[PDB]
Amino acid sequence: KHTGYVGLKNQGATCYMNSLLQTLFFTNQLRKAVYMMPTEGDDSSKSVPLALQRVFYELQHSDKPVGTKKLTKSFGWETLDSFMQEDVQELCRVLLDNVENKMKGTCVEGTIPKLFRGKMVSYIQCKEVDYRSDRREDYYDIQLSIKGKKNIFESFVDYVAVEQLDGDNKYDAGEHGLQEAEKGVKFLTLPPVLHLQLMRFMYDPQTDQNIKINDRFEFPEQLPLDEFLQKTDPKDPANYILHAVLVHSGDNHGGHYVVYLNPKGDGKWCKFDDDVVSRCTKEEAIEHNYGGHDDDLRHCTNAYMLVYIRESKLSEVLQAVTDHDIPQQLVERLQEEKRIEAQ
Amino acid sequence: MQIFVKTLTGKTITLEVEPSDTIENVKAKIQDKEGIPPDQQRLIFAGKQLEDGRTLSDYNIQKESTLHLVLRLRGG
Repeated sequence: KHTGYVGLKNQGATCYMNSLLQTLFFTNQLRKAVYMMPTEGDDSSKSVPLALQRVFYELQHSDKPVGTKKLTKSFGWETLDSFMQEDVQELCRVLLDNVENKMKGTCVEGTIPKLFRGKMVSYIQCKEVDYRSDRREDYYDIQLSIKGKKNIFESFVDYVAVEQLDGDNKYDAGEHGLQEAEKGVKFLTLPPVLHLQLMRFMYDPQTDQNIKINDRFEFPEQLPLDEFLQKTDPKDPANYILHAVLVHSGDNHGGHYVVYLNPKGDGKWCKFDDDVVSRCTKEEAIEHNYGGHDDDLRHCTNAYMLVYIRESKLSEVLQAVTDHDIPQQLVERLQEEKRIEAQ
Repeated sequence: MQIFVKTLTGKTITLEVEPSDTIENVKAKIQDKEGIPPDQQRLIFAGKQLEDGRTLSDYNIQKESTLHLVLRLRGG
């Protein structure tokens, strides 16, 4: 259309999956690596890599909304499964782990950690004895507290704030037994593609209720994170550019997902709502997804996952992808499938 | 061994576990302490969502490792 991109068909309740697929498809560097996976020996409908290759190929070439039934088939799903509502970040964690494993031992091994993996450090200092310890761990996304925070910045401040370990949560200080302690986290590295999960939910133990948090929470088009690093790089500042806003409407138990993206990283935004792709404004993608109160005329619509890209990496991650990047063995297998289907 | 879990409020709690504990066992201990039914829990560690039927040692989780507890926002 006036948009230049195609939507994905809903199978019944697959909006979460469609929203994720667009998000990953427009992670161009990831798309090209998926295209290179050695799937030639794979079974057409059992191979998750081949199904992703197919979805991406058709998103890149088709002029009508693209179907996903072969992808969900490759997941082992049947009709009922495509009617189950799901969490998009759960699917992200499961799908990327699966693709990363399938890339091991191949020419694109390590692509997914290269794009998404950072490292953080957790440090512990005992208060009554001289005993300290730290632990450095990888992450592929960040869980950000929302409740009582106005914006992403206050969430990161809280994320790195020092915390007391006392009471029923005393720290196991080895030969000193359980000890009152302080614990803090800092970031060592932030990845080229930064996935942020907004913790828009709480559990009430008094009524056994999962509850969604729709409070207002602001996130910026441009996100400087250098102050949350253990050490900054003057030649590579941790400045991040907003790429995607994965939006949930409804509650814990059901609702609807769309994704807003500016695929080129240039501030030209589109809304991807299953099969409908439509131009939109910056403010529709961003400020309108801050959450807050609804009117009396749907409801409870706000950002759940955010994707930022490191400014310094934007031209490598959003690098253009052409037909010279797709092995001809792959396009041939896809034509063959199309011709066998029309049988 | 004592691990950490970042709860839904972003607070850190401690958990006493063994490398041979299954993920189901760990969710039961989180229920004990935090009150969240296991079927609602999802645990994130080093980019993986921990799978029922696996053990902590399957993920190389050790003393002072931090798991991240999240819920679901289901959508269609």
